[PDB]
Amino acid sequence: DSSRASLTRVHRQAYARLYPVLLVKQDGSTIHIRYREPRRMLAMP
Amino acid sequence: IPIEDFITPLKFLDKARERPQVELTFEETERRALLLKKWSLYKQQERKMERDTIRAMLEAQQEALEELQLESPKLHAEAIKRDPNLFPFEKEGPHYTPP
Amino acid sequence: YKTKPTHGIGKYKHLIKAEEPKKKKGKVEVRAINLGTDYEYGVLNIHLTAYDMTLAESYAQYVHNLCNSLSIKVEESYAMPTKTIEVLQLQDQGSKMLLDSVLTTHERVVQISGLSATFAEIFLEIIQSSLPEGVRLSVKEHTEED
Amino acid sequence: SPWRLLGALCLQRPPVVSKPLTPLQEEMASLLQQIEIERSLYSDHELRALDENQRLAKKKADLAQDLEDMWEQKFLQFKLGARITEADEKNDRTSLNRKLDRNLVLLVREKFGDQDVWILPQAEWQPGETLRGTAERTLATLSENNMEAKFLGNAPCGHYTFKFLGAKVFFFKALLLTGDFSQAGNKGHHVWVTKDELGDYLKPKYLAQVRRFVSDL
RNA sequence: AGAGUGUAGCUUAAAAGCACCCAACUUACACUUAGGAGAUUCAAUUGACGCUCUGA
Repeated sequence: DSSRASLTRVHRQAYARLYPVLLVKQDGSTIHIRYREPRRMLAMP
Repeated sequence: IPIEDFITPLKFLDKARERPQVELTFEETERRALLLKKWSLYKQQERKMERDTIRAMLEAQQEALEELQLESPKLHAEAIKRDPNLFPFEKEGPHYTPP
Repeated sequence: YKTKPTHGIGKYKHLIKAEEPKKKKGKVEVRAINLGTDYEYGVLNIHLTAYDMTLAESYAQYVHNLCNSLSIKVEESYAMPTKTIEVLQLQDQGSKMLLDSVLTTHERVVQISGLSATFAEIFLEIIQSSLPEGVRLSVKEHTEED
Repeated sequence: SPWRLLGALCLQRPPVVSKPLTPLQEEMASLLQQIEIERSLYSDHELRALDENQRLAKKKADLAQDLEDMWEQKFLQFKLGARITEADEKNDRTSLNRKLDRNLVLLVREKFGDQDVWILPQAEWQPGETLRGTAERTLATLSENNMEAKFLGNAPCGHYTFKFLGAKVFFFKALLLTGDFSQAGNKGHHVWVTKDELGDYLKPKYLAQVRRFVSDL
């Protein structure tokens, strides 16, 4: 039941690209985040 | 004082000449229409499923409550009310990859 | 007419309760009606903070449609301004050079009036069962200022 | 009017990983991403590529590629957590790391004298105490470990009636935070069971009415 | 084993009226627009395939 709020869309009229970037927390888990600049790994200390 | 954030920045009006055109075809439009119809049907099915599950849970809770009332005319006064425990309740979302 | 049997037929303000009060600055919240055999909590405050904005907006829309279809009154749903955070990045062979990154963080707030024990527990279990990936729930109190 | 005092304790475990994705949802995500691309305009990467290549061509007729190459290299070097956890065991059914996609309910097997079925861990309450207190006490004694069973409310779930002297069963659920189960090699038949396995294990009607209020997902 | 029953979630409706979801506007709710899936369980007022209750 976690896919009802997955297929989303930016309802704003003027916006830039939001590439599905991944981020790992302080344990070891990725998450698809819609953010600019097509990065691949975000090492957040 | 709430600060508004949905206001678009000033860098959203000087540049607007990159991808103004959109080219498609009739096949793409009919495929998108079929996909949207299938997704609407799937969402309706999921909504009906959630509705019947909620109805089943509600009727089960009502049956349990009425049985507890007819079997104990004292435990209902302490079972209906809620003790102060879920005030700082929190539930973090699921994960993709295990640690 | 007052004496005719058709008296009081054009009355309409008795069927409404909206007296057009100043609801923009009024801080009068309903207390938790406690009695024992009939529990009713006041107004809560659901928080959906995450790193993505469209996911939070979609979850807020979903929960608002749900609480609208479940026949429960809704107070007001607003949004707080985002807080920018920098992500420092230290160089590999050099433990003295630090970089910086940019990421977003949004949060939504929804409130529901009537929450009886069974109804509120069913609502919260449905919310936690259909909790999407990314966002997180952290219900607080109605005395959260901005 | 004698009434035998019993109860029940059903465990609720939140899922860790999400359910698998269907092809129609994949096509929907693809078309939504295409619509997002067609609606988006003036991005940082788009400019940093286009105007940079234009400047390169201009100063050659008289960055971005290496950056995305380093990004791809860092993505290929970093290996994410292997989601394959429900297929590499296929034997340790009583483990916490068994199923992480759905909800799991715990039950303990106990063989009595007149009854020989697989009943959910009951909870005997006393008139001198409350009901939720006795329920959580029985849950703590039958678990012999350090767990945080956060109850979702004081209201019950489902009740039954069996006689031979009357009796009654009170179902109670509680959300589990972390899993610090001490000594997983106990002789108690406590197995983490989900939904289909739960419907397949039970047999009588007293347990068939439990799968109607649990989160079926 | 007995009883109550019988048009999708509803009908002192006989294949309709209420309901649901998706796409556009909205911080959000909501109106509106543009669309979709829905039923008389069987053989001629009768008997039996589905649900509930009373039991063991």
